Amino acid sequence: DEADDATKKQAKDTEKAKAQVTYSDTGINNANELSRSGNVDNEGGSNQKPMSTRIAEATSAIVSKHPA
Amino acid sequence: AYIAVPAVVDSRSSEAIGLLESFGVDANDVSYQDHDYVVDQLQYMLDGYEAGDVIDALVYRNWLHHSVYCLLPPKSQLLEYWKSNPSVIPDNVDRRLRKRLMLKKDLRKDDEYNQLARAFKISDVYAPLISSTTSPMTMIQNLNQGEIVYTTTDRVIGARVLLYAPRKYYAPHSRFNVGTFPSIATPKCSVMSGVDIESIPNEFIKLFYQRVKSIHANILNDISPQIVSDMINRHVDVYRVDVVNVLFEVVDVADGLRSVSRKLIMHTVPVCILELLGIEIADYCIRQEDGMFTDWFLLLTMLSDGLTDRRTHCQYLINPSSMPPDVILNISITGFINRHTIDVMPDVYDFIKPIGAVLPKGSFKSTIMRVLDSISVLGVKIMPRAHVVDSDEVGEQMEPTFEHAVMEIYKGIAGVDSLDDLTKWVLNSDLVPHDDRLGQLFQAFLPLAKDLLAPMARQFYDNSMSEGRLLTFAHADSELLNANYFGHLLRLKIPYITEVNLMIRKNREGGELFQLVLSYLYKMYATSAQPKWFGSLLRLLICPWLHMEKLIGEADPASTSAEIGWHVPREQLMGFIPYVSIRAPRLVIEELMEKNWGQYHAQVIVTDQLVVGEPRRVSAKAVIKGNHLPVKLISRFACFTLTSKYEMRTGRGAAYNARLAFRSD
Amino acid sequence: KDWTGPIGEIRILKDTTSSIARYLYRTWYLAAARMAAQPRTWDPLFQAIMRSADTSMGPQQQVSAPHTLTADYINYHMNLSTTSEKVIPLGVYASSPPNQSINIDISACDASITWDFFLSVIMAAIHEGVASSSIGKPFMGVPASIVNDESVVGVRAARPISGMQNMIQHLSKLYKRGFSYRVNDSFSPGNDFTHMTTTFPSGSTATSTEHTANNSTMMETFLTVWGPEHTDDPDVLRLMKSLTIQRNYVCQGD
Amino acid sequence: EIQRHITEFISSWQNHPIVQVSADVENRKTAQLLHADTPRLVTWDAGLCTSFKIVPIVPAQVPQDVLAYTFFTSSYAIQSPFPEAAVSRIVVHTRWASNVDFDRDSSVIMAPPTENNIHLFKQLLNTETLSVRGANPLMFRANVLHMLLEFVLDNLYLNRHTGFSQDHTPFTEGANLRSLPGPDAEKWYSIMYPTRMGTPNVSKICNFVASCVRNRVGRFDRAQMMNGAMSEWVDVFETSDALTVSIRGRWMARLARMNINPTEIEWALTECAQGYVTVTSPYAPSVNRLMPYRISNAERQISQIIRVMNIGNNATVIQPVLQDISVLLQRISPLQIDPTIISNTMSTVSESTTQTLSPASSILGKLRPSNSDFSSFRVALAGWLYNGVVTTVIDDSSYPKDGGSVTSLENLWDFFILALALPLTTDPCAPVKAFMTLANMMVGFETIPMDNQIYTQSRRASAFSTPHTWPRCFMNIQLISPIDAPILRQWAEIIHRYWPNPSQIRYGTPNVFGSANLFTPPEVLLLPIDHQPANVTTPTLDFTNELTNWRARVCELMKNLVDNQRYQPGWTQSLVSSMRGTLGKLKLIKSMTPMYLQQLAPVELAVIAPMLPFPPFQVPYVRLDRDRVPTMVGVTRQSRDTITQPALSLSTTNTTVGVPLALDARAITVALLSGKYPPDLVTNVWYADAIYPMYADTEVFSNLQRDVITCEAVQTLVTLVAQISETQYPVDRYLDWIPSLRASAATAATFAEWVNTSMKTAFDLSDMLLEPLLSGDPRMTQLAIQYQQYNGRTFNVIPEMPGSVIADCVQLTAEVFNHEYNLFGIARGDIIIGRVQSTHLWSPLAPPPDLVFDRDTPGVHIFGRDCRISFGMNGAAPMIRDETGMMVPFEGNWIFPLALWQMNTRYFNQQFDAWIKTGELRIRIEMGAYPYMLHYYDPRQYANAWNLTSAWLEEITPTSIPSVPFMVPISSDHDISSAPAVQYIISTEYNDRSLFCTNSSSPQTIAGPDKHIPVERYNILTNPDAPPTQIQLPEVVDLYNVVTRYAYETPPITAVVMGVP
Repeated sequence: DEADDATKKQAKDTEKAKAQVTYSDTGINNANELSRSGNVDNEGGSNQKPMSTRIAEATSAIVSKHPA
Repeated sequence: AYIAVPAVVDSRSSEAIGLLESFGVDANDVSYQDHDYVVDQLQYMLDGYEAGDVIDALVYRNWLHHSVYCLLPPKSQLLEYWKSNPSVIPDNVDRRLRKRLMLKKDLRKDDEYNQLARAFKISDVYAPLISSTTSPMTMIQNLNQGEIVYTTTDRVIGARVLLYAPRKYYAPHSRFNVGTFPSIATPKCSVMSGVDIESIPNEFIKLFYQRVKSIHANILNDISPQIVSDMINRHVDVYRVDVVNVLFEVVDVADGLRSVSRKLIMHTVPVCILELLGIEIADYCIRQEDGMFTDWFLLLTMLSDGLTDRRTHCQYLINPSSMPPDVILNISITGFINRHTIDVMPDVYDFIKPIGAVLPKGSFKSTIMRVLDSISVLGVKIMPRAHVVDSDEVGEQMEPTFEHAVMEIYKGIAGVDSLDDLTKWVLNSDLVPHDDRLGQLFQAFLPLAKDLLAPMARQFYDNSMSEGRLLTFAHADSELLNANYFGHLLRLKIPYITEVNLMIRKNREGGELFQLVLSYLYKMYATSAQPKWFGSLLRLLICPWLHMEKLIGEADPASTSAEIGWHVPREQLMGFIPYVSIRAPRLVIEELMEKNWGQYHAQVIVTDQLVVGEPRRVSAKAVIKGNHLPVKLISRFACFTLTSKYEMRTGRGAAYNARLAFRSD
Repeated sequence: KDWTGPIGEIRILKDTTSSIARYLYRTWYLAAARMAAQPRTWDPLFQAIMRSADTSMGPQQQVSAPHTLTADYINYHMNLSTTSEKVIPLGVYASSPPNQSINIDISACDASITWDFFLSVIMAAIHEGVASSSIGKPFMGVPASIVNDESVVGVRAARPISGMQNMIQHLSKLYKRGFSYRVNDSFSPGNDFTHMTTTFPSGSTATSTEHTANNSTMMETFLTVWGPEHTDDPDVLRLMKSLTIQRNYVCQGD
Repeated sequence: EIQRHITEFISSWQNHPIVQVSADVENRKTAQLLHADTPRLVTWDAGLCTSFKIVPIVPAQVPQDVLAYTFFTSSYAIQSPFPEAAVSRIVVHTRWASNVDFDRDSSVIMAPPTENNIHLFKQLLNTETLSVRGANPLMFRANVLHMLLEFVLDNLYLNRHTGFSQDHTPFTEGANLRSLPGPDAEKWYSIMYPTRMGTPNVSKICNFVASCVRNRVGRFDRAQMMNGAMSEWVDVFETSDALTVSIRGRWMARLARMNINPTEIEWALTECAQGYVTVTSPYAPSVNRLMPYRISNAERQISQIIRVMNIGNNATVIQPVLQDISVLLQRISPLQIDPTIISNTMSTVSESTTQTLSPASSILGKLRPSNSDFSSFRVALAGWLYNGVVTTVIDDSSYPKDGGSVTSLENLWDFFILALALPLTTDPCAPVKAFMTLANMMVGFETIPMDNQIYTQSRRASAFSTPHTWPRCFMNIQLISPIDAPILRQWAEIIHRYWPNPSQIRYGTPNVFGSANLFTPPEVLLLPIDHQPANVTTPTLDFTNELTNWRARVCELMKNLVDNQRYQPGWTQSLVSSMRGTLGKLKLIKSMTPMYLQQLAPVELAVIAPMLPFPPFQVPYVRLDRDRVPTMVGVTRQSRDTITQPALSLSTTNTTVGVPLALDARAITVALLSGKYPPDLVTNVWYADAIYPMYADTEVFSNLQRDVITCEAVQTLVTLVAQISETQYPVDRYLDWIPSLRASAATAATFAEWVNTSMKTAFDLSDMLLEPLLSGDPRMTQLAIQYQQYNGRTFNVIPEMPGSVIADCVQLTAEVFNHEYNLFGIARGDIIIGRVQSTHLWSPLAPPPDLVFDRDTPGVHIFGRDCRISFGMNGAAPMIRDETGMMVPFEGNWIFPLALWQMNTRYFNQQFDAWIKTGELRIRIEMGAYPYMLHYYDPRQYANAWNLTSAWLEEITPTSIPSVPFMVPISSDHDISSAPAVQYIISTEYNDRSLFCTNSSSPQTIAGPDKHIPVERYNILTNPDAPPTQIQLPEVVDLYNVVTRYAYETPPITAVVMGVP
């Protein structure tokens, strides 16, 4: 993902066809790395729903009104 | 992000279709890929190799690592192109071989060139190289590395193929991307789960998805169209109709309490009819004061291609009667689970010619000939009663008619007289026939069906081909085949029990059980071909016309309409009969003014009196000589009527070598 | 009752049928299953060699291959009753004093077989004898495919098509409707039309071999099954139980 | 009966058979064996794990007179965790609040008990029940078993970690509330957290909520392993269902036992490759993935037994497998054809043009090459993996067609072809066919003594198939006389000395792949020929191995035959010299095929054999030993009469399995005489290039997943059938109080069809599970396999049945159902029909003990088999007779079985109902189990139950009974005036566990039956001294506990194990 853009920028910096200093498709097996993704929040949960929406529903669960 | 949908996606066309709201997803950032060429490339790919290697190779390919092929002439034209005007020889070449190539007028006499050329390989210079012996797995696995791949052959699968030499030597992303092949190489790639593998209309996408879900089903990141609609937010063709299924259940509210009896499903109702009938997830009474079905549930069951339940999975034919072993009277609709498109125009309908629909004996004809006569979407009539021939009519112009002719078959069986005794003899208390006795009756029925009915049917169908193009019902399959019927042969059935229809209707003119026996005779007279779900004709009949008025509507009646018909020259002693009638938008009829309507010739016999209060008319007879009319000659964008009688706007008339003439405004 | 639902455009015949058509079914089924297991039908050179609408009078041969290819196996390996130069001593033996001979001729051999009894059972048998050996492997130019089924009444599923039976799928829809002819006689002007039949063309090549196979198969099931089940007079029974079509039956056409 | 015959026609239409396997299935067995699909094991549930929903029945009186509308929380639109209604009950509904990936197509969905739930108990075996209402009471146990099977199979999901959000209200102590996805999610929180609600009132909900422990809400435990990553698992307090939590915990335990991490995947794909390709696996802290693949050994062996039982004496299912392995050997083998080498070497044979015979040119017509000759060689090479089910023999047409004299030259070549081709085939009678091939050709030339008049010397050599048609003169070489049959004396010693020798090669990876073989140890394969591992990687032509020695000695036998003195003077010298030169050259032809079969083919068979859709199945090879030739490899699938031990019932209840298939002898010896290498072949480059695309697939990892379900459904079948029939396995029965019939073999077969249809509806399967066992007698099932040698000595394998999860969970659900039969809509005990007229407010699901009576009650008449009614004469009372022979009037307390009423439901109604309605008799009808409706009534008005109970009594049938109607009063919260009510049907046992709470939003319940919020369920809130994990699961279900929630990811194998091309 994020190494393909770096290799493409590497090719554009030298204006050549294929890049020479590659960051992806190396010999190193790097399957256990993590990038700082936008999927996790600061707790550890996921972000299927945004945080302010979660808070808004968590406090709109219990509100009261005037009696009829 | 990359999700996969079960339909062919091109970037420029499926955006105009929309193609994602069509599955049920409300929706920029959604960029479409062009997977148009990979399906034809797959079709060329499958005839050489097996299936599993090709599919299991294509599965492991991401659609974000952008790349391309390269195809080169094999060896002799490869060295000849380097011999030619460009010296574009790469640096991988042999130091002696380029030196022998930079000279002039090389030939067979040069031993020093030929000795090195006979030991030269393409794999020395170009690496990685796809040869014809490589597996399809290693093609894609080598393709996912280095953004260009050199080949030798055309038969590759994946990205676009570009060529290396001139032909004289040969023999842009966004955040959300959709496609039609689920990738596996990324931990996150997704497949939609709207429709199953049984309703995918491409027959290569279906073959692909069955093999994907056969082995990789645990590791697919699976999502629903509702979750796709969550992730996104925070000319106009006819014969492409969205379809869904109705998940309902029959309820028995006797008094107070209600029970639930069955859990049914109704597979491919069109969405436009459900929108225009205005039905929702609520309860419905589907009977009238009589007990007849209330004219909309009847139409819903006549549009579908199936009705089964969900606990078992056998076919469920509902009871049309009101006798209660099982009466369906109340319906509770509970949802719509899959959604896809379908091409309403079938395969057998190629040339414009009459339609023979084969229905069984006790199918609902008296209701559908009332309903289809009373439909009008535009300034035309879709299917009037004057264009429909009953199954009854073919055997009635005879010394005593075919039903009464086989009514007196009882004279000839030992111990059988007084027809009630025959009907008691064949059927038991169950009204299921005995195995031998029905065939013993059939061996006397059959020469009356063949040697007596079929020549009259052949004569009658020639006459009906002469006086226009009509729609002919038929009882059995072989009734339209022993008589040499000309037209499209349609084998149909309805989702109802046709048997108990034969005991509801009185005024049957004979034995009320005798006509059930006569229905069994026709059911055994037909061949063993599978009928094809009357909704398969009714969607063709209704749904293109209803989709048409949403975009043709109120443009102008003068210049949306046009008609095809036969044209006689004016120089006659004492003219334009219509053949079809076409309604389309302005640009389509402007595209219909060309495509000349010659190379179509008839012989019109035109002699009759005025018959009705409409203006001057003569019921002519046209007999087409040449080839009949293709449908792609008309369009895919313009609806057209299917049936028409023949008349023109006193004196006499004779054989006229007519031609067609497209008129419009 | 003696059919199941469609596998695409083909209904299969259940073997618990009461009719005689299962003996027609098993010969074509065994024929397809034994021709598909041969090694010669799978190198691309022999497929190229065997590669090497309407019809009128003054393209069926691209898709109707395996019908002919399994007709040849019946004519030359299963029941060698066809003599397709040696016809003379056959009749000189058959005309001798101690033996008799029965001249059996089929009237209307072209109008004989249709989808009603023969072609349906044959295209159900060839679609099943082939799919064991050939699984996914394509033919000359037609690829593998898939089509839904309702073979068992329990469920329905996808069941990928081999590719050799893909021609059976595309070809049974041609046999299911009938043939289209076109005429124009020079002996009467203004006489030019088209016509729909169920009969076959007159003098083709592949229209002889499968008719001979269909002759010999029905004669064998006559002498085996229908014979003893429908007669008294055990002289007739003893006569029927003594002869088979390998020993005395010769057919070349109708 | 004109209208009635229509009902008979429809009722005979609707009884169609559900199973149509009447057509053949051996076109589908082949496709299943070559490619079987995987099941769907891991599926994620993002909702909350429950199956019981609390439904309101009767709404509360939200305006009234005695209490203002400003009291209730409903007036202020305050959301409450429980329905603020007058009567609330618990019903059962699986997967509400379940945003699953896809459903299992299972559902136990129940209507509230005021409606009719009879359609759940007529689903299975009521073909012959007429009415829409009503079900056969002899089918109740089987209906409940299928309902519990659906109820288990609908809960096989894994809990998903969604995401949290700390609240900002002061309702909690800053707790962390879960947020679950969906289109409309702002109303789940009131349901999901009962203790979050504020407490305004002295309503019963607010009396419950404020009497609990506060710090048991939301999150309380997480595992944070990395910065900025998903937490792997949390423990949350929320509304749940401890039965469902138990099921998903056991399912997670099974899938965690199946787990592997990619280090041993790297090791297994290295050992399976035998070093010819290497793969990698990273060295870093893991992101805690889940790849379920390691299974036990017995699960693999059982599926192997089922596949061997599938291929039964057919030879058209197993033929495409050998044809597949032919193409697979052809893809990676280095050897190729060279058809021109014989045509090149036979160009320098010295002979004369004057002769009519031509020994140089006869072999080229006898042995023509056609480039399609490896297609018949690689099948014989692939048949070495299967001798148990496949016995490759030489075709019938490859024999010399009734003998053939040795004076003939063409038959002399035909002997040479068979003598080279026979050691390659795995048929055990190959040496005796090789001997009798020569002994047929020498008749009247040299004679040897036979065994009988049938298997004589001129008897055809292809007719020796059984290992004791072997002649005595073959195994005693001394019986062949050295001076009257010297050439046969030679050929017998050549067979007994130079026939090849079996060996063993060690394929397989025992760690990740469960070894599939049986009667051989794991990690070994048996070859018919001998192998030696090569030391060089640049191979070159050598002459020292068994196949070249075999060819040389056959050539030297033919040299001694042409140099015999009875045989030479029939020829001329220019013909004898040409034949001797042809043989001396044909010995020293230069072909690579015997070297290849020695050194390289045993390596690449072991490379291929683990990665194979049908694993190897071998019994031991043997040369020439008569006493160790295997016959009758045979599987069993059932026991017999009363012998319940498989080792005893194995020998007489098996099915012999195996086929012969025919190959031609010409095409094998063309391959043996003509085969060469590439020009510069180097093996560590060639195999590393060839094997590399093969080891990127995962199809064997899918077959390992399918074997779980194939072993699992068998134990599920045994456990579920043993609850209705009498089996031999020790099982635990709980559902004996539910009545059922005496099941037969047809009933057991039908119930097992429903079992495996429901089994493969879930897990997303589409072909052929458990039908090989289903085809005969599913009551007594067992799985074993055996063969024997010629001397009657039998080996056998009886694999153990390993642990099953679904079979444990069904029994767990039955253990809960024994104490919570009420929630599934079933009552226990029996009913008592009698006129009870009072103004009291007790409920008929909990009657007072004054009204019931039993068999121990004094003065109660018991009725059994004998139902003989004497009529009344001249005003005397009619009488019915006792079990003890008495004769009593229509008065008092009676006890019936239900079947006695069902057999006489018309004749009893006219005699009894007018006395039950107005008179003074009360009938107890023993049933055991029954479903029930609940018709409520306003207790301020009159209410007669006769229109309900007469409609119940008149619908009783010898087939079916409808559900039993009751009349329960509606409880209120202020004082009401009472009206008399008449009711007729009451229960016997306690029957009121289904009630949840009455007058939920109200201070107290005054009139009618009351029940507070059940404290014994919500144990973690109400008991401050109980641990959070504790469940009292066999008694109650508690509706609230801690549930763990995982966030493991399931990547494919090729996303973590690369392969380094």
